[PDB]
Amino acid sequence: TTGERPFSDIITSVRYWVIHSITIPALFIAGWLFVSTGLAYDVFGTPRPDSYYAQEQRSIPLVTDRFEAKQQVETFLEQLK
Amino acid sequence: METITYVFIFACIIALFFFAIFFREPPRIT
Amino acid sequence: METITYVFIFACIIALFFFAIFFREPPRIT
Amino acid sequence: MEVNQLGLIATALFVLVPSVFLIILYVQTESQQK
Amino acid sequence: MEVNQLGLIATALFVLVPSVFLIILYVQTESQQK
Amino acid sequence: GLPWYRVHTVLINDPGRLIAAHLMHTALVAGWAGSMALYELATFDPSDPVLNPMWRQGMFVLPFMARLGVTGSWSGWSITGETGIDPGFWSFEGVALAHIVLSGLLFLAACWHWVYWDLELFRDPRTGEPALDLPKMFGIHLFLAGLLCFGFGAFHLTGLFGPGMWVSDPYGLTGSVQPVAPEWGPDGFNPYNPGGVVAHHIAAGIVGIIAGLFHILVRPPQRLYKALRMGNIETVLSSSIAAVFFAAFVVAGTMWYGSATTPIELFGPTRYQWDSSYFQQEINRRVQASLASGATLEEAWSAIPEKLAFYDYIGNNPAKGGLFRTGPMNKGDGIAQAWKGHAVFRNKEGEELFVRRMPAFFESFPVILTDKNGVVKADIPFRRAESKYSFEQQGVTVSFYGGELNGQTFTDPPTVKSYARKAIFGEIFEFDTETLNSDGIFRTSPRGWFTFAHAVFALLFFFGHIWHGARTLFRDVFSGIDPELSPEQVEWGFYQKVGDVTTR
Amino acid sequence: SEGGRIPLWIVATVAGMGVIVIVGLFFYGAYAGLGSSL
Amino acid sequence: RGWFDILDDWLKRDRFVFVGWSGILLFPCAYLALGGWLTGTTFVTSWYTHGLASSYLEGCNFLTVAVSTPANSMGHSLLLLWGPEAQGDFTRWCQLGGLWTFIALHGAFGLIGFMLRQFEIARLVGVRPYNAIAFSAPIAVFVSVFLIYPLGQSSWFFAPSFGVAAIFRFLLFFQGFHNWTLNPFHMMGVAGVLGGALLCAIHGATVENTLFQDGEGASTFRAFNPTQAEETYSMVTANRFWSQIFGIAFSNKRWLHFFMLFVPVTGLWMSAIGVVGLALNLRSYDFISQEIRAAEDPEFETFYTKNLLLNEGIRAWMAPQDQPHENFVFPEEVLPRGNAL
Amino acid sequence: ARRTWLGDILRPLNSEYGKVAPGWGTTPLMAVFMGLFLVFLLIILEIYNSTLILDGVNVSWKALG
Amino acid sequence: TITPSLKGFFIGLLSGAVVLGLTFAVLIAISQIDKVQRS
Amino acid sequence: DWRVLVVLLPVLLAAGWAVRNILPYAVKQV
Amino acid sequence: MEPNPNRQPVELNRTSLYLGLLLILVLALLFSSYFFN
Amino acid sequence: MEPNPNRQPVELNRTSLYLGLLLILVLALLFSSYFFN
Amino acid sequence: SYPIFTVRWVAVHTLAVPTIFFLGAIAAMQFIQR
Ligand code: CLA
Ligand code: CLA
Ligand code: CLA
Ligand SMILES: C=Cc1c(C)c2cc3nc(c4c5[nH]c(cc6nc(cc1[nH]2)C(C)=C6CC)c(C)c5C(=O)[C@@H]4C(=O)OC)[C@@H](CCC(=O)OC/C=C(\C)CCC[C@H](C)CCC[C@H](C)CCCC(C)C)[C@@H]3C
Ligand SMILES: CCCCCCCCCCCCCCCC(=O)OC[C@H](COP(=O)(O)OC[C@@H](O)CO)OC(=O)CCCCCCCCCCCCCCC
Ligand SMILES: CC1=C(/C=C/C(C)=C/C=C/C(C)=C/C=C/C=C(C)/C=C/C=C(C)/C=C/C2=C(C)CCCC2(C)C)C(C)(C)CCC1
Ligand SMILES: CC1=C(/C=C/C(C)=C/C=C/C(C)=C/C=C/C=C(C)/C=C/C=C(C)/C=C/C2=C(C)CCCC2(C)C)C(C)(C)CCC1
Ligand SMILES: CCCCCCCCCCCCO[C@@H]1O[C@H](CO)[C@@H](O[C@H]2O[C@H](CO)[C@@H](O)[C@H](O)[C@H]2O)[C@H](O)[C@H]1O
Ligand SMILES: CCCCCCCS[C@@H]1O[C@H](CO)[C@@H](O)[C@H](O)[C@H]1O
Ligand SMILES: [Ca+2]
Ligand SMILES: [Ca+2]
Ligand SMILES: [Fe+2]
Ligand SMILES: [Mg+2]
Repeated sequence: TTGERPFSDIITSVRYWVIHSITIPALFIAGWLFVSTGLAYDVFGTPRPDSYYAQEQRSIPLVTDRFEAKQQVETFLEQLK
Repeated sequence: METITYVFIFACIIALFFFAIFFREPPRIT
Repeated sequence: METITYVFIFACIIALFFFAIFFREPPRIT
Repeated sequence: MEVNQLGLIATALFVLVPSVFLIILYVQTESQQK
Repeated sequence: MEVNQLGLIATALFVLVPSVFLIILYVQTESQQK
Repeated sequence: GLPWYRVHTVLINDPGRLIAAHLMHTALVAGWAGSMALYELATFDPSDPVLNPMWRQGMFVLPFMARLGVTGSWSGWSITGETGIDPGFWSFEGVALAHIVLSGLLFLAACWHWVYWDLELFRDPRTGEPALDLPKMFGIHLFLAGLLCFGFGAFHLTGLFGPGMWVSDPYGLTGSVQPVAPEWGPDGFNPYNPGGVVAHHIAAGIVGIIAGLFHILVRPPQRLYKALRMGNIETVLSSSIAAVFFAAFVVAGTMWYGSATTPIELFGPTRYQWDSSYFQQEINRRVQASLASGATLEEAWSAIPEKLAFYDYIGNNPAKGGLFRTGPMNKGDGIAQAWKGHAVFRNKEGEELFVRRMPAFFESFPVILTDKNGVVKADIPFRRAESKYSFEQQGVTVSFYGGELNGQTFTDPPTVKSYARKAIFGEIFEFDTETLNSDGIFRTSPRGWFTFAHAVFALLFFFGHIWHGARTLFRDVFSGIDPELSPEQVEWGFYQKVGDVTTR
Repeated sequence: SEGGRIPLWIVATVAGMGVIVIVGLFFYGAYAGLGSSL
Repeated sequence: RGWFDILDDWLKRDRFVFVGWSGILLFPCAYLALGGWLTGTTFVTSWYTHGLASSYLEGCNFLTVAVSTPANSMGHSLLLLWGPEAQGDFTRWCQLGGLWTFIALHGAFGLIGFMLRQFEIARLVGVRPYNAIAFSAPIAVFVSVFLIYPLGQSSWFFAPSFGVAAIFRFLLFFQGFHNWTLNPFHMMGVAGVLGGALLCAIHGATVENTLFQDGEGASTFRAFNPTQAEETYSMVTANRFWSQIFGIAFSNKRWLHFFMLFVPVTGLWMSAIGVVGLALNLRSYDFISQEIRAAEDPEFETFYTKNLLLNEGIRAWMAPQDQPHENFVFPEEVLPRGNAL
Repeated sequence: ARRTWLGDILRPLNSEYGKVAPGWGTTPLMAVFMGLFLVFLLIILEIYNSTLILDGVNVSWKALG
Repeated sequence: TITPSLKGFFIGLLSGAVVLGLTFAVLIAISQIDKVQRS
Repeated sequence: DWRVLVVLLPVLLAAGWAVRNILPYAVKQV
Repeated sequence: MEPNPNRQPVELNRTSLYLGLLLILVLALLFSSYFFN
Repeated sequence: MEPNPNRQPVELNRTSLYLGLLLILVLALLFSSYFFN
Repeated sequence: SYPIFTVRWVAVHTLAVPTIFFLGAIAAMQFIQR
């Protein structure tokens, strides 16, 4: 042993579950809402299903310039009107 | 020469199998 | 490669002169 | 076939040099005082 | 020049095989006791 | 007895014989350099620096002689295509001879240090045991390295007392050896600025001198002496091996991406110049400038240097080779003889069509022709039954401008197709494939072979470093662990601090 | 609180069932909505 | 016993998870590489770099998610968050493929950290550092495949992307473009991995089937004490068995276990050398004699020429979508195809 | 062991084996230089990598003619 | 002249120094507090 | 952004709750 | 000349001879096709 | 197995090695022109 | 008799906290429709 309390003890203790029957569902629900609110899309810049192409476009918005790549992506996004 | 080389190396390997097996240094218990 | 061979063999012979002279088995009187 | 002409000498030395190295070490090991 | 294409390996093995035979014999002699 | 892979360990406590072995290694390396230069001189064709330069001929040490200013032969030629030049003693031949003689002398020295191994100099005056004071030795050697580095920068490269170094224009057309002044502003750290190589050797030299003196005069801290085992020569082996694989990765990198020290006239163009169409862009610029000055198409393309056109050809791309495709580039596509001139393709409507170039990734590539907007206009079809774009259907012609085929036009589909096929490689050249029995398969240049060997050797020397570092730090147990190793040392919680018995 | 109050076998069973549920959900999602090919 | 030594004391405490000086490098870099992979595969697209969906958020599954390499136009940019490309924008940085360089670089330093951990613990416990030494093979592989290989090529784009199906693609690409299976260094790699697997299997099974009866139980695991002095299985019986079955047999345990280190480690190192060659397209792609014969003689066929036809198919059919920066348009009529298919 | 003229000359240069400075000595200073050296490499790498872009420093063949 | 990427480099440098500094401040502090007991 | 507060309200409510429940033992430990 | 105290005998037992020859011969069987090309 | 009493150790002294090598190398230097032809 | 907030505790939670958050997200994702 290395001094920490055995996991067997902890996870079969009442207090552990008083704490975690709150903290685990809270986290789960938080992640859920991170998706359902749509925040994930905006944080990571991921296309929603209607934002991969403009309506009559069929050309991938591939980044082609290293140093003005940011401006490129921005223009691409504006192109979705 | 290529064929001769390939078959020659193979033949040497088979001979090696023979010596490694029947003319190995015998394992001896201590 | 012929030239390289001739010169190689020659070079080895000179090397051999060096060892045969300076690294000979020393003669010893009984 | 139009194979590389150095292929033969290459394979021959590739085998013979190190094999000969090992044979020399082995034989001089055997001959050491038992 | 248009030399025989086996001249190289012939010469190489001509040198190496008996040279190596002798080197083996010599080294196993030195490694014998006394 | 010693196992075969340890025979050389007998040198560890024999400074004299270690120095002998090192002398012998150095003799062998100088001897290799001499031999290699002699062989290259026995095979090098100096008659055409434009289309048959050294990097087409599998020359590996000739470009390193050239880089530092050896450009002439005693026989009278120079690598820049001059004649009637007197190089003095320091021709290619002189350098080779110098290395051979050096090799001989190192050999003899090695014999001396092997026989007279038991010099008092190698003995610790107090204990009588063999001993080398590695920290002070490091000071001395670092001081000397410093001096040499500084002098190389300050006298050789500057042309102050020396030839200088190889420099060229941004398109490797007019390279030569020149004195180079140091660059002390930030552009000095630009790899394509030679002034930075100069400034580097001057400043790093001075730093090496100062640091060297420091390491001669100041002893190691006891804590570092102990931590790095500075009484043990293998520690130096480990850190040296580390420094060396660092340096090898660096030279691999600057060889592959290019720098002031890896000129394309000496090693060949880079792959990235093909990727970005560097040369094609410059050629187009020149041709355009010509037309705008009132020149005809034929005149404009005829004004393009063959050397420039030859850079714009994928057969000189170092990324087109094979691991076992051996020898010079000439053995592949052949010895280049002449530019055929620039091929312009047109369809029956007289639209100019452009052949899609082969990327380096592809061993084979289709033949596709588009207009100036990338719209497919013609191709060579695989399946014919539903072909729409065949050269026959589209009436594709090819007209040449500049080069040997200048002013000519071809209309028979086979000829047109042959030329399109060559157009996927960039500019088109006539090759002599007979002299060397060339087989038509691309081989890499010295840029490629150097990069490969040195990235590989670097990677292997990483393992070398790991192994010898381990041997150094675990010297006490490399024959086995303590036969009386207390179970409590490796048990859990017996000691507060792992392997610290004073923490029970 | 004191350790051992809740039987480890119950904890294991419940945990396992949760795992099967969440993975079951993910396999449900392979057939519905995004990624369903439909 | 100054601050350095107090710190050393604390770093080397015998706790559930050992920390060490090496833990300072290892844990943040390993955590950031893992977390970066999970973040990317959960939430992050590859639309702007590859024209691919690559996250759970977009509808990918475990097999198809990846953190993909950056656009080819990024070249070999470190692609730092504060670099000239992303310019501090986290979202753009994700869209440009910043997470790929993030994961590879933090990962590389994490591997350094872990190998340092192997040295540190071996030194503290009093064993020889052969575990770390063995770990040099994973290092060689990671550095050759994820760093040197793309560095030799045009850009990070042609490095492997961090994903199951993405890796599968990496494999198929290497067959089609490099004829990698033909490469003797890869072959040595295969021999080391399959040979390693064989040694694992055969040694485990042999030990398990030459056990001494050291208990009364029919389930024989309990009849072993970790502290015991005696061999738990019969090396002599093992040796006679394999001698009579296979002709040769181990007789030295030390050699046996060294050999078990040596085979897979060497295999991986060789494979590394090959990939370093492929960084420059220095391939074992062809046999020149084969091609001279086949070119002149339309009835000459071997499995080698057969496989090249396969490679040609792979390149032509995969390149336009696999290499979108090239803007390949290969009209129907130029696609290589056999009859009917 | 054998004395020689040159040997006798160089003897002092190899006579201080194992001699150290007490404790940590100049390790802090060394650390500083190490730090600086790291930053130095970081710079040249980033310059070569086009991650760090400086006025008058065009990292291309077209740097100077 | 300080270009945007030189400024970005200073930010990177600074951020790294902050991460490492906070790391060692906290490690040294905790080590100071919870000492190993010797006899 | 209201979404970050609506999303990271469960996380901070969890942190606050467990802080509330473990506070005495944490103070006793510290 | 006085004898050098650092000398050691060298050994290669028979099993090492066999392993070594196997390595060499098999490496040759593998690489020869590429040498012929 | 009873050891064979007919066995005998073999020797090649250094001078014999030098003579032999000389013989081989000089023979080779002589015949190689004819091998290349 | 046992501490609560240890190196192990931290390690464990640096893995476990994000894992549950993430699983919540992926769960939510299973009901996204194009
Ligand atoms: C730094 C190393 C190096 C590099 C980069 C070069 C580069 C070059 N050489 Mg030079 N050369 C070198 C060292 C080098 N040389 C040395 C040391 C010699 C003395 C032998 C020579 C003698 C020489 C000659 C005679 C010639 C060249 C030629 C050339 C050119 C053609 C290269 C070629 O075809 O390679 C081909 C490379 C290979 C086929 C790769 C071999 C890979 C090996 C076999 C792998 C070994 C595997 C190993 C057994 C695995 C063990 C596993 C185990 C651990 C378990 C090229 C510019 C040619 C030229 O064009 O001259 C003008 C030429 O004719 N070189
Ligand atoms: C500066 C370079 C250098 C030096 C001076 C040494 C020196 C040593 N090594 Mg280290 N090592 C190095 C780099 C170096 N190594 C590298 C790069 C690796 C990874 C490949 C290693 C991996 C290594 C291992 C695994 C071991 C050593 C061992 C040793 C010791 C015994 C060597 C011996 O007797 O071999 C005898 C070798 C032979 C009789 C024949 C070797 C034939 C080789 C494999 C093929 C042909 C090589 C060819 C001629 C090389 C040409 C030059 C090359 C640069 C291209 C000796 C101190 C041994 C040791 O520590 O013992 C205590 C040991 O076990 N080394
Ligand atoms: C020891 C652990 C460790 C290591 C080795 C790394 C290493 C790396 N990180 Mg990571 N990172 C870490 C922990 C670590 N990180 C932690 C804990 C976090 C959470 C904050 C991050 C968050 C993070 C992000 C968001 C990013 C990185 C990135 C990187 C890469 C670029 C770093 C760089 O250029 O620094 C430069 C700084 C140094 C090297 C510090 C040295 C400072 C010297 C020694 C002292 C001098 C300082 C001086 C006094 C300050 C003067 C400032 C003045 C000029 C204004 C590099 C691979 C980047 C990346 O991966 O891009 C793809 C990136 O975007 N890291
Ligand atoms: C794909 C094959 C493969 C995997 C996944 C793998 C994994 C592992 N090997 C380890 C060890 C070893 N492997 C060894 C020999 C081998 N290992 C091999 C092949 C593998 N080894 C082979 C073929 C050999 C024979 C030579 C040895 C000798 C060891 C060890 O000593 C060590 C161990 O302890 O094993 C029990 C462990 C190191 C843990 C660590 O570094 O933590 C730190 C984690 C870090 C630093 C993060 C690294 C980040 C990586 C480099 C990039 C990011 C990867 C993403 C997070 C995931 C992407 C997933 C997609 C690709 C699908 C880990 C379990
Ligand atoms: C009972 C389940 C069996 C599962 C299939 C067989 C697994 C073991 C077979 C390996 C043979 C190796 C060569 C002989 C090696 C050998 O000689 O074994 C020896 C070893 C010890 O033998 P013992 O005599 O001690 O015990 C076996 C019997 O004698 C009864 O006590 O055998 C076992 O441990 C049996 C294990 C049964 C339980 C194992 C379950 C493991 C697999 C679970 C499923 C995993 C699927 C993963 C898919 C994602
Ligand atoms: C004595 C004398 C002399 C002489 C000298 C001489 C003559 C020398 C020579 C020398 C020489 C002449 C040398 C050479 C050397 C060489 C070498 C050393 C090589 C090596 C190689 C290698 C090592 C390789 C390897 C490989 C292969 C084979 C394959 C591929 C891969 C590799 C690369 C690895 C004089 C008169 C001067 C004076 C003094 C005396
Ligand atoms: C990137 C980045 C970062 C980081 C972040 C992080 C660090 C994160 C982490 C994260 C995490 C850490 C996450 C996690 C997740 C997890 C998950 C998502 C899991 C899942 C799982 C599962 C799904 C399972 C499955 C299975 C298996 C595996 C086997 C058994 C059976 C089963 C099927 C159950 C920072 C900010 C620094 C900066 C920026 C960038
Ligand atoms: C063309 C490629 C050919 C490759 C050739 C490679 C050459 C290899 C040379 C190996 C040198 C062998 O080195 C040889 O070692 C043995 C022991 O091992 C030494 O032998 C010494 O040890 C033994 C054992 O204690 C004593 O019995 C013996 O009396 C003593 O002299 C020899 O004095 C030495 O000459
Ligand atoms: C070992 C061979 C020594 C041969 C020496 C020949 C000297 S040659 C001499 O060298 C000078 C310096 O380069 C030149 O200036 C001069 O033109 C040249 O003739
Ligand atoms: Ca022909
Ligand atoms: Ca819809
Ligand atoms: Fe075992
Ligand atoms: Mg779904």
